[PDB]
Amino acid sequence: NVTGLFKDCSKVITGLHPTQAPTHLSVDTKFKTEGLCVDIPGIPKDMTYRRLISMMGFKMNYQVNGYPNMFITREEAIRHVRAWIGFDVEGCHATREAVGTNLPLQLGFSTGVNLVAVPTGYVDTPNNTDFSRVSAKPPPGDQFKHLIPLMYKGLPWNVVRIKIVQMLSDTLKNLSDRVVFVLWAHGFELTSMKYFVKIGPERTCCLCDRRATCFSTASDTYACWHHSIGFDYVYNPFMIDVQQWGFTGNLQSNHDLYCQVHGNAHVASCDAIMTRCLAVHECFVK
Amino acid sequence: AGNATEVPANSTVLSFCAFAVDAAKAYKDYLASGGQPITNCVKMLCTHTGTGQAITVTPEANMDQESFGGASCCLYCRCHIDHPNPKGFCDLKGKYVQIPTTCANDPVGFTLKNTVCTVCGMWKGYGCSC
Ligand SMILES: O=S1(=O)C[C@H](c2ccccc2)CN1
Ligand SMILES: [Zn+2]
Ligand SMILES: [Zn+2]
Ligand SMILES: [Zn+2]
Ligand SMILES: [Zn+2]
Repeated sequence: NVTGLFKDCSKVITGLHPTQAPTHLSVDTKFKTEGLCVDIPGIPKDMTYRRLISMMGFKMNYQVNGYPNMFITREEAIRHVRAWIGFDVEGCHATREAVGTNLPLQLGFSTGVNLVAVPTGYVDTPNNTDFSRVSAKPPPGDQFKHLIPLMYKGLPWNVVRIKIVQMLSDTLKNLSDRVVFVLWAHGFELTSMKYFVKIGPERTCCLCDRRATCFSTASDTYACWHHSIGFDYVYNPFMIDVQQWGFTGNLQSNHDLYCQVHGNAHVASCDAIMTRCLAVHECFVK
Repeated sequence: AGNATEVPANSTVLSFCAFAVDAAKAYKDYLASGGQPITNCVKMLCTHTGTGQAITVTPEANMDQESFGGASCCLYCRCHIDHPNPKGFCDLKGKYVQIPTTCANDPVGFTLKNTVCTVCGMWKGYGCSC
């Protein structure tokens, strides 16, 4: 039994040398015998590889003292309706040097904002994991024809994540002490969160007593939505998957049952608006 | 397409440490909360008549140790996250690590908590002679 989390998406026909393989599963078949691995002097380590590792498959079901849960109940999300931000990501497919994973392309929020990122992935090397641009293509061109020009209008992730913090801080400072991302089939949104979210124990702002919602790597500091100027990470966010609330069809068909003012414009922010809208209609009517 | 590197038993801890600001603290707190140690490490079939040094070029496990592939014992390699040392490069990936048989249940936690004696090349307490 295996998972898609951290799947190796390179086109290399060989497994890894025992010293370089992150796991027993990834060790090359030549070194395997009796459930274990053997060192073969004469078969050397690879010193040039670049292996794209898949970020699809995270499971945030940890239960650790002092670490708040990212996924909250519907009843807790209802209490924090002022923190609701709809979130959707349109992804691109890994191509050329790698195949088998999706990278964030256009990140959409219920605020109406769409941010385009350069297709970036987590590439294992003989020394470390290099977070860097990877070759990518928009999904098989039909309903994804609007993504083709976006493959060149993207911003580096260090810029993109600064804009997310700036947008959330500007929207939520006078509304909530937190953010609740409202999602539909959360899988790829959670994968995208790996690019701009950090988690840990509950902290307080460096400039005030309000709880910390932001983190800065540059200075190892925490800030609330008021003092997050220049911060790059969203810290300890909350989320909920609206799809799991007993819905039969797709996002648009369920949203359209209660609302006729958000026409589908086939864009990430439009899906994020429809997601938050559907959550509001479902949670507060009858 | 692609080849699976992981097993479901590791999903929770790997996801927890892959999102943490401090992944080493996250792993130690995860274990302290009753969480299972990271499994699917590269355990070596060796003679157990080796030099006994901590980090080696070939498996050097003695009768009191178990040899492992280095990257598989490194939390930062296992999570695909930044390495703490200012150069961002790993000291275990590319080498074999000798873990005491009593701690072989959690190779990742052992390397995270322990240090190699720069004089004799053996783990401090397991069993550095100084
Ligand atoms: O040689 S093998 O036994 C190991 C190889 C593998 C490579 C990369 C990631 C996971 C798995 C698949 N067949
Ligand atoms: Zn503050
Ligand atoms: Zn609507
Ligand atoms: Zn490492
Ligand atoms: Zn010593």
